[PDB]
Amino acid sequence: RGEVAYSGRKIWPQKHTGRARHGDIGAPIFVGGGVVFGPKPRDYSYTLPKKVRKKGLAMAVADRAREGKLLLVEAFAGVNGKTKEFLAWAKEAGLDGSESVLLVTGNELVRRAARNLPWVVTLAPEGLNVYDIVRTERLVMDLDAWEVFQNRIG
Amino acid sequence: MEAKAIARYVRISPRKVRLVVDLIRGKSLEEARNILRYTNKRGAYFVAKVLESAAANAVNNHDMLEDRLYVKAAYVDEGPALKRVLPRARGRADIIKKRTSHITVILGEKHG
Amino acid sequence: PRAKTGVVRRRKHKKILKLAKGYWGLRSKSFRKARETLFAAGNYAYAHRKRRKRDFRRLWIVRINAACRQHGLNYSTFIHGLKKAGIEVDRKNLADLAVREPQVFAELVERAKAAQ
Amino acid sequence: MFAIVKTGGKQYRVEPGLKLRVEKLDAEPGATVELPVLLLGGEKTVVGTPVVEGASVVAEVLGHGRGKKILVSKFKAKVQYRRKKGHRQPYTELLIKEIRG
Amino acid sequence: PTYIPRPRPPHPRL
Amino acid sequence: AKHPVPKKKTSKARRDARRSHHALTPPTLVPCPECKAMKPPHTVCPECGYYAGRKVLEV
Amino acid sequence: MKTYVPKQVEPRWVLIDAEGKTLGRLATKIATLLRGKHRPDWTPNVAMGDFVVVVNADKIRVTGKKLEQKIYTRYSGYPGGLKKIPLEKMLATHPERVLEHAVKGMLPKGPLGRRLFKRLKVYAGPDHPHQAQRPEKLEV
RNA sequence: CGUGAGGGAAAGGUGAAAAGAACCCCGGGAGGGGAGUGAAAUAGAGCCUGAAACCGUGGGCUUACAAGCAGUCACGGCCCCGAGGGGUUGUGGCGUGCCUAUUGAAGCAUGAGCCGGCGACUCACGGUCGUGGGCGAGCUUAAGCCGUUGAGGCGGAGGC
RNA sequence: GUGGAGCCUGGGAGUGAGGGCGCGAGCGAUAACGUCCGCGUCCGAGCGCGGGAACAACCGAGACCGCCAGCUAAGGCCCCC
RNA sequence: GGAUGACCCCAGGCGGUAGGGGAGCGUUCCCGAUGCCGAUGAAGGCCGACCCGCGAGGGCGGCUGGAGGUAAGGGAAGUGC
Ligand SMILES: [Mg+2]
Ligand SMILES: [Mg+2]
Ligand SMILES: [Mg+2]
Ligand SMILES: [Mg+2]
Ligand SMILES: [Mg+2]
Ligand SMILES: [Mg+2]
Ligand SMILES: [Mg+2]
Ligand SMILES: [Mg+2]
Ligand SMILES: [Mg+2]
Ligand SMILES: [Mg+2]
Ligand SMILES: [Mg+2]
Ligand SMILES: [Mg+2]
Ligand SMILES: [Mg+2]
Ligand SMILES: [Mg+2]
Ligand SMILES: [Mg+2]
Ligand SMILES: [Mg+2]
Ligand SMILES: [Mg+2]
Ligand SMILES: [Mg+2]
Ligand SMILES: [Mg+2]
Ligand SMILES: [Mg+2]
Ligand SMILES: [Mg+2]
Ligand SMILES: [Mg+2]
Ligand SMILES: [Mg+2]
Ligand SMILES: [Mg+2]
Ligand SMILES: [Mg+2]
Ligand SMILES: [Mg+2]
Ligand SMILES: [Mg+2]
Ligand SMILES: [Mg+2]
Ligand SMILES: [Mg+2]
Ligand SMILES: [Mg+2]
Ligand SMILES: [Mg+2]
Ligand SMILES: [Mg+2]
Ligand SMILES: [Mg+2]
Ligand SMILES: [Mg+2]
Ligand SMILES: [Mg+2]
Ligand SMILES: [Mg+2]
Ligand SMILES: [Mg+2]
Ligand SMILES: [Mg+2]
Ligand SMILES: [Mg+2]
Ligand SMILES: [Mg+2]
Ligand SMILES: [Mg+2]
Ligand SMILES: [Mg+2]
Ligand SMILES: [Mg+2]
Ligand SMILES: [Mg+2]
Ligand SMILES: [Mg+2]
Ligand SMILES: [Mg+2]
Ligand SMILES: [Mg+2]
Ligand SMILES: [Mg+2]
Ligand SMILES: [Mg+2]
Ligand SMILES: [Mg+2]
Ligand SMILES: [Mg+2]
Ligand SMILES: [Mg+2]
Ligand SMILES: [Mg+2]
Ligand SMILES: [Mg+2]
Ligand SMILES: [Mg+2]
Ligand SMILES: [Mg+2]
Ligand SMILES: [Mg+2]
Ligand SMILES: [Mg+2]
Ligand SMILES: [Mg+2]
Ligand SMILES: [Mg+2]
Ligand SMILES: [Mg+2]
Ligand SMILES: [Mg+2]
Ligand SMILES: [Mg+2]
Ligand SMILES: [Mg+2]
Ligand SMILES: [Mg+2]
Ligand SMILES: [Mg+2]
Ligand SMILES: [Mg+2]
Ligand SMILES: [Mg+2]
Ligand SMILES: [Mg+2]
Ligand SMILES: [Mg+2]
Ligand SMILES: [Mg+2]
Ligand SMILES: [Mg+2]
Ligand SMILES: [Mg+2]
Ligand SMILES: [Mg+2]
Ligand SMILES: [Mg+2]
Ligand SMILES: [Mg+2]
Ligand SMILES: [Mg+2]
Ligand SMILES: [Mg+2]
Ligand SMILES: [Mg+2]
Ligand SMILES: [Mg+2]
Ligand SMILES: [Mg+2]
Ligand SMILES: [Mg+2]
Ligand SMILES: [Mg+2]
Ligand SMILES: [Mg+2]
Ligand SMILES: [Mg+2]
Ligand SMILES: [Mg+2]
Ligand SMILES: [Mg+2]
Ligand SMILES: [Mg+2]
Ligand SMILES: [Mg+2]
Ligand SMILES: [Mg+2]
Ligand SMILES: [Mg+2]
Ligand SMILES: [Mg+2]
Ligand SMILES: [Mg+2]
Ligand SMILES: [Mg+2]
Ligand SMILES: [Mg+2]
Ligand SMILES: [Mg+2]
Ligand SMILES: [Mg+2]
Ligand SMILES: [Mg+2]
Ligand SMILES: [Mg+2]
Ligand SMILES: [Mg+2]
Ligand SMILES: [Mg+2]
Ligand SMILES: [Mg+2]
Ligand SMILES: [Mg+2]
Ligand SMILES: [Mg+2]
Ligand SMILES: [Mg+2]
Ligand SMILES: [Mg+2]
Ligand SMILES: [Mg+2]
Ligand SMILES: [Mg+2]
Ligand SMILES: [Mg+2]
Ligand SMILES: [Mg+2]
Ligand SMILES: [Mg+2]
Ligand SMILES: [Mg+2]
Ligand SMILES: [Mg+2]
Ligand SMILES: [Mg+2]
Ligand SMILES: [Mg+2]
Ligand SMILES: [Mg+2]
Ligand SMILES: [Mg+2]
Ligand SMILES: [Mg+2]
Ligand SMILES: [Mg+2]
Ligand SMILES: [Mg+2]
Ligand SMILES: [Mg+2]
Ligand SMILES: [Mg+2]
Ligand SMILES: [Mg+2]
Ligand SMILES: [Mg+2]
Ligand SMILES: [Mg+2]
Ligand SMILES: [Mg+2]
Ligand SMILES: [Mg+2]
Ligand SMILES: [Mg+2]
Ligand SMILES: [Mg+2]
Ligand SMILES: [Mg+2]
Ligand SMILES: [Mg+2]
Ligand SMILES: [Mg+2]
Ligand SMILES: [Mg+2]
Ligand SMILES: [Mg+2]
Ligand SMILES: [Mg+2]
Ligand SMILES: [Mg+2]
Ligand SMILES: [Mg+2]
Ligand SMILES: [Mg+2]
Ligand SMILES: [Mg+2]
Ligand SMILES: [Mg+2]
Ligand SMILES: [Mg+2]
Ligand SMILES: [Mg+2]
Ligand SMILES: [Mg+2]
Ligand SMILES: [Mg+2]
Ligand SMILES: [Mg+2]
Ligand SMILES: [Mg+2]
Ligand SMILES: [Mg+2]
Ligand SMILES: [Mg+2]
Ligand SMILES: [Mg+2]
Ligand SMILES: [Mg+2]
Ligand SMILES: [Mg+2]
Ligand SMILES: [Mg+2]
Ligand SMILES: [Mg+2]
Ligand SMILES: [Mg+2]
Ligand SMILES: [Mg+2]
Ligand SMILES: [Mg+2]
Ligand SMILES: [Mg+2]
Ligand SMILES: [Mg+2]
Ligand SMILES: [Mg+2]
Ligand SMILES: [Zn+2]
Repeated sequence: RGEVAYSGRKIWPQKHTGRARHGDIGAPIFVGGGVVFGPKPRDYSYTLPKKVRKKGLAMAVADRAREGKLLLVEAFAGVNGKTKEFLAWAKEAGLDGSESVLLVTGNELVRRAARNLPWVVTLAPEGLNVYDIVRTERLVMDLDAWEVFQNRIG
Repeated sequence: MEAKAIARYVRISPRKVRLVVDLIRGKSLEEARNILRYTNKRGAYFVAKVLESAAANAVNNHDMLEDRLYVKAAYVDEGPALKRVLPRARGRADIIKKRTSHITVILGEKHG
Repeated sequence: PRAKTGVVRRRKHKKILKLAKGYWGLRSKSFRKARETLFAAGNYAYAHRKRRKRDFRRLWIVRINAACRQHGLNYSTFIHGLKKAGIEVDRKNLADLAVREPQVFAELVERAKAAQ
Repeated sequence: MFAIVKTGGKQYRVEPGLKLRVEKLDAEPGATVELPVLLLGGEKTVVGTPVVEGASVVAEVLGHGRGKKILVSKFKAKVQYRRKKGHRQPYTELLIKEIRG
Repeated sequence: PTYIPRPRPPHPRL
Repeated sequence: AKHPVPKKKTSKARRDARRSHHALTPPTLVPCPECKAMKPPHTVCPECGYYAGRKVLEV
Repeated sequence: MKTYVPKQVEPRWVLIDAEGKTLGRLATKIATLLRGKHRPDWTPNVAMGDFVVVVNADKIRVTGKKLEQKIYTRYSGYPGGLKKIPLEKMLATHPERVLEHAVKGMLPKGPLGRRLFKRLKVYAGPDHPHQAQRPEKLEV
């Protein structure tokens, strides 16, 4: 009611008007007036303990492994940037698009190939996060990206 | 078969036209005419227009016979009011409502 | 996000007014006057359920009395008669017997007198 | 030939064929239970004091139901006290088969 | 809300 | 005066009940002997201009 | 089982001789006959009682000094409109009203209570005009 | 609106497409009735959906000897749907509106004509208990920095 | 004496206008629906139920819901009832 | 009782203002969702004497409507007159 465009004039006298008393038309009791406890820009972030983020990361990968859904690959053979090249490779490693994959690799080329698949979330090892590990059904990493994962939960 | 007419937005007070309409509901088209011609009411003129229009609809459009027409149903609905300012003493403004009417007459055929 | 009233109040008001069907004037058209009407309506129903139990037992007792005096005793004598006789037919049935099976009621009178 | 039987803490007059709703008996549907007789009448009068010894009333259990819903409402004025309770009394339907005696 | 008609003075109840 | 005022709003039942005397009497009409058109008694006939059995004015 | 509710029965006419009976203790009994509470099928919300014809109402009896001291009142609704009429007077002028008044005040108030009063035919003197109904003389 | 500084509104939506209704009928016109367009015209421009108060036409029950916070309980009658249910209410029973403020209100104490929508315990940072987890003689980072483009990490200054 | 008893630590309160009645006093006039304390009770918050014609605090009695079953309480049993 | 809400049995408590505590319903919005429901009809409206729930409500059916809606499980609030 202080940030609203109206004036601060009392609309009519306090007494003897036969009407209810009011001040200015900015008061939240009026149509078009201010908002009593409406939102204001907020910072929803907060500092989660690092060990909670390291345990959770390890634990998310652990969950997938205990399901037999974690698959480490040494390299992506024909994949040189083309989507048809990743699908070809995909079928060879048993990934037939009936399961959500989190492709985790520092290979710029291989991530270009698998970007557009509606069943692949694509990611670099530095970005490994549990929300993306858990929202996908299977997990696939480089031996290079797996080495990087081992550092972070060390 | 039925023939209907509707005069929408007649600038007259619904409560006032109804008095005239109540005279003719259920009367035959011939009595309804004589009754309307000697009703001492502004509303008579508007009802007569709607009545003769409904009768024209019957004969012309719906293959009904003038000699057998009666006023099977009629009613007056209230339409949107014209709101006007009426000045009073000591600086006060009153809102006159110039009300409006939707007059309806439905004729049927009184066989036999 | 903003959660405007939207659809909620109308549906709550309609629940009242449907329960209020049959009421006089605004008590079935105005949501306020319906709701007030139903407060009283609900408490009368609670009270009169209790009262119905008393209402009917009164009727039976009056009906038993009249059938009793035909054989020349009053309710208070008949009832104490059946107590000593061991008879535990209740007032709802003693009254239907009094009216439907007078021959059966007449014997019950005789057990009552005889067992004093 | 009627019997005044007692079941569920209440008393009812019953004749062969009569369908009757009483309080909920613990008894599978289609089973048969015997009712206690307090009076017999019609072609002969037998007056229990309180229960007729030999007699009983044979009943068939057609089913078990819940009655129509009574709204149990409470209101105390000037005290914002309001209570809404929906109640359905459980019952048992019986078919009066015969009156033993 | 144009002009505020001032109300009549009360009866002096003193 | 001290400006009398209505104390409650009048119910639809009391309002319309006050109007229980508000219906119009349909006009009194009789046939004209000359042109058989319906018209009020004791007036010159506006359709043929006849009264008491003679022409009285142009129409 | 629902409680028995009778169908409409033709009512029984009775005939009481008030000669020498005490005003109030007779009114009790006429009241009950009018309510029909002597009938084992009594129902509170219907007129199902007896038609009660009374004779010799002039010869009704009262105890104490009530002839001089009992006062009937009628208030006309006008200022000073309270009339007091004592028993002696009321017997000397409208004797049937003595017993009429006593029973009417021992009947319910309300629509059904008022109909019951209609079913009471009190007469001064030993004769009544209801021979067509052949009333059943009672001893009370 | 205000002399003036200044105050300060209301008001969005046809349809996929104007195909936005030729022509004929009543009418001064307005408005309608046919015809026609459209999937749809109670989508016809006073146009999506079309709630409620409010007004009306028609139908079922009911009401002119009756005492009333308007209901509730019971029975009976009539109408409707097809050992039951719905509508209505004739008689009998019982019955002191809502909110508020009060020791105490049906109260002749406050507020409210009625309906629809707007309308009042929140956020930030600090604290103090409690609680779910992580770690434990230890726990934890801030500003920044790198990455990401809804990826996370580094950073030990400092705090307890 | 195992009870919505008690004790200890701690989180959240509300209340800090009472009122009638019985009894014990003061004030008052061996006045007040008066006033001020004490002991108890009810109303408050049980304006829910029965009785007392009607009626917060008098008598009966502490309403979880249903029953067209039974026994009582105060108070009642000539008719309204 | 069985074995740590799986349901059964027995017993007891369950009037309530200020107020404390507990469990739920519904609203808007996010994840679930590149999904699923949807012109063989979304949301919204109007009926229902039917189904579930103590209740707040939720279903289902008919009419209206004509293009959106959104689960199990969680998350956040301009959340109920
Ligand atoms: Mg301002
Ligand atoms: Mg400003
Ligand atoms: Mg400005
Ligand atoms: Mg400005
Ligand atoms: Mg200012
Ligand atoms: Mg100013
Ligand atoms: Mg003032
Ligand atoms: Mg003021
Ligand atoms: Mg005012
Ligand atoms: Mg005002
Ligand atoms: Mg005002
Ligand atoms: Mg006003
Ligand atoms: Mg105001
Ligand atoms: Mg003011
Ligand atoms: Mg204000
Ligand atoms: Mg203001
Ligand atoms: Mg201020
Ligand atoms: Mg302001
Ligand atoms: Mg604004
Ligand atoms: Mg604020
Ligand atoms: Mg926070
Ligand atoms: Mg993509
Ligand atoms: Mg993708
Ligand atoms: Mg995916
Ligand atoms: Mg005239
Ligand atoms: Mg013509
Ligand atoms: Mg003037
Ligand atoms: Mg003027
Ligand atoms: Mg002037
Ligand atoms: Mg006006
Ligand atoms: Mg006006
Ligand atoms: Mg108008
Ligand atoms: Mg709101
Ligand atoms: Mg209604
Ligand atoms: Mg009704
Ligand atoms: Mg009613
Ligand atoms: Mg109404
Ligand atoms: Mg209504
Ligand atoms: Mg209405
Ligand atoms: Mg209630
Ligand atoms: Mg009950
Ligand atoms: Mg009797
Ligand atoms: Mg006994
Ligand atoms: Mg007994
Ligand atoms: Mg019989
Ligand atoms: Mg039952
Ligand atoms: Mg109730
Ligand atoms: Mg109360
Ligand atoms: Mg109140
Ligand atoms: Mg009350
Ligand atoms: Mg309240
Ligand atoms: Mg109070
Ligand atoms: Mg309340
Ligand atoms: Mg309230
Ligand atoms: Mg409940
Ligand atoms: Mg004057
Ligand atoms: Mg003057
Ligand atoms: Mg004046
Ligand atoms: Mg009036
Ligand atoms: Mg009105
Ligand atoms: Mg009306
Ligand atoms: Mg009305
Ligand atoms: Mg009036
Ligand atoms: Mg008038
Ligand atoms: Mg009229
Ligand atoms: Mg006698
Ligand atoms: Mg009777
Ligand atoms: Mg004497
Ligand atoms: Mg100017
Ligand atoms: Mg100017
Ligand atoms: Mg605007
Ligand atoms: Mg458009
Ligand atoms: Mg458009
Ligand atoms: Mg389309
Ligand atoms: Mg266009
Ligand atoms: Mg022309
Ligand atoms: Mg035209
Ligand atoms: Mg037309
Ligand atoms: Mg046209
Ligand atoms: Mg279609
Ligand atoms: Mg439509
Ligand atoms: Mg449309
Ligand atoms: Mg559209
Ligand atoms: Mg429309
Ligand atoms: Mg419209
Ligand atoms: Mg009507
Ligand atoms: Mg009379
Ligand atoms: Mg009558
Ligand atoms: Mg009854
Ligand atoms: Mg029926
Ligand atoms: Mg009925
Ligand atoms: Mg009644
Ligand atoms: Mg209220
Ligand atoms: Mg105050
Ligand atoms: Mg005060
Ligand atoms: Mg009052
Ligand atoms: Mg008043
Ligand atoms: Mg005042
Ligand atoms: Mg008031
Ligand atoms: Mg005040
Ligand atoms: Mg107030
Ligand atoms: Mg006022
Ligand atoms: Mg209204
Ligand atoms: Mg409102
Ligand atoms: Mg707070
Ligand atoms: Mg805020
Ligand atoms: Mg805290
Ligand atoms: Mg904490
Ligand atoms: Mg930790
Ligand atoms: Mg650390
Ligand atoms: Mg306790
Ligand atoms: Mg305690
Ligand atoms: Mg504490
Ligand atoms: Mg707490
Ligand atoms: Mg708290
Ligand atoms: Mg305080
Ligand atoms: Mg203190
Ligand atoms: Mg203080
Ligand atoms: Mg104090
Ligand atoms: Mg004190
Ligand atoms: Mg004090
Ligand atoms: Mg007192
Ligand atoms: Mg005292
Ligand atoms: Mg004493
Ligand atoms: Mg002292
Ligand atoms: Mg005192
Ligand atoms: Mg005293
Ligand atoms: Mg005390
Ligand atoms: Mg208080
Ligand atoms: Mg008490
Ligand atoms: Mg207490
Ligand atoms: Mg009380
Ligand atoms: Mg009171
Ligand atoms: Mg009491
Ligand atoms: Mg009392
Ligand atoms: Mg009292
Ligand atoms: Mg009390
Ligand atoms: Mg007893
Ligand atoms: Mg005793
Ligand atoms: Mg009696
Ligand atoms: Mg229990
Ligand atoms: Mg407990
Ligand atoms: Mg208890
Ligand atoms: Mg409680
Ligand atoms: Mg929820
Ligand atoms: Mg989640
Ligand atoms: Mg999405
Ligand atoms: Mg589909
Ligand atoms: Mg289609
Ligand atoms: Mg459809
Ligand atoms: Mg929705
Ligand atoms: Mg929505
Ligand atoms: Mg529903
Ligand atoms: Mg729908
Ligand atoms: Mg779309
Ligand atoms: Mg959602
Ligand atoms: Mg959910
Ligand atoms: Mg937010
Ligand atoms: Mg708000
Ligand atoms: Zn002529």
